[PDB]
Amino acid sequence: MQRTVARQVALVECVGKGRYGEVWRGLWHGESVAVKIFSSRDEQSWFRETEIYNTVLLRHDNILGFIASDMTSTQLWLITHYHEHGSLYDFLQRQTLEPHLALRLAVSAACGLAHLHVEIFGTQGKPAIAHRDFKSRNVLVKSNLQCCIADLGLAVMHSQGSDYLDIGNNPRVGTKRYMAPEVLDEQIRTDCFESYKWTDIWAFGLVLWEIARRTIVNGIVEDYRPPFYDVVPNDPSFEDMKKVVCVDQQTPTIPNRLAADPVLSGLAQMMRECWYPNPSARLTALRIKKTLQKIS
Ligand SMILES: c1ccc2c(-c3cnn4cc(-c5ccc(N6CCNCC6)cc5)cnc34)ccnc2c1
Repeated sequence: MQRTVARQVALVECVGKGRYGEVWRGLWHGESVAVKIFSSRDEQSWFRETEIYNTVLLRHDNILGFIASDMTSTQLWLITHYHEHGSLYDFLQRQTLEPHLALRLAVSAACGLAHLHVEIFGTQGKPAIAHRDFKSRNVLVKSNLQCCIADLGLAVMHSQGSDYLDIGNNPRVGTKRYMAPEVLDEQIRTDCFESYKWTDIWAFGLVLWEIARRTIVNGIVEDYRPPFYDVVPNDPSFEDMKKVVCVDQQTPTIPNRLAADPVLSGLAQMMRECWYPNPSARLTALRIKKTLQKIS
């Protein structure tokens, strides 16, 4: 029972606030936990995330660990492992990355996404899962400087066995800054599971860029900026993104000094292969994972 794990947790510090609700650092029997208190406008994300975490055997180093879910005037809680560095967004804000570290975050993030995407058969297996809101804010950085993916509120699942896409009822859509061209065009086939995987991949490419920008080479490193920082305002409208990504056919600038290296020459090419306009031309998460370790 998750009931009393919510009852004993003491809330100590609010480490995040937004339209999704709030995230707090909490103490439970000496150890630190994260407690996400959802906003009224995002109740359906709590439901979907509660269903998936209770229903799917998902535990993995590179996926945020689940502890409990509670309905504790009305308020919905999700209690999980706590990670001090916060999100990849937060980490990339303050820290610069040695090439080795850039690859470590990149590979571990790719492990998380591959694990989500790939169906594992058998009693201890899991259906194929697509995230649908992959972004640097929804990836945490652990103590060992490896990533793990969070926020399954919009996830969609599918088995090879039964072809009907398990979709929730959430009105929420993907974060606009990260939406693929086919989502902004509304040309995506919403009854095909592979489509949703291909939008995760697009978004993944954008996260690589964010890591790349913050990586040290020849003692050059840029300050943190989000993807498309040079073409859209802070909370880009769908229409702002539609114009940039579909009409103007823009993709983030690949550092014009991205190819003057061995280990970070490939990252540039891999970035390109997440951003192909035709979704089926894109690399799969498994192929990205493999390439990443293939080059260590
Ligand atoms: C998406 C992402 C995360 C979660 C989480 C979640 C789990 N852990 N965690 C930690 C932070 C966090 C901690 C500390 C900091 N700082 C300390 C270092 N300096 C920068 C500010 C910043 C951020 C935020 N969210 C979470 C729980 C539930 N749903 C999620 C959905």
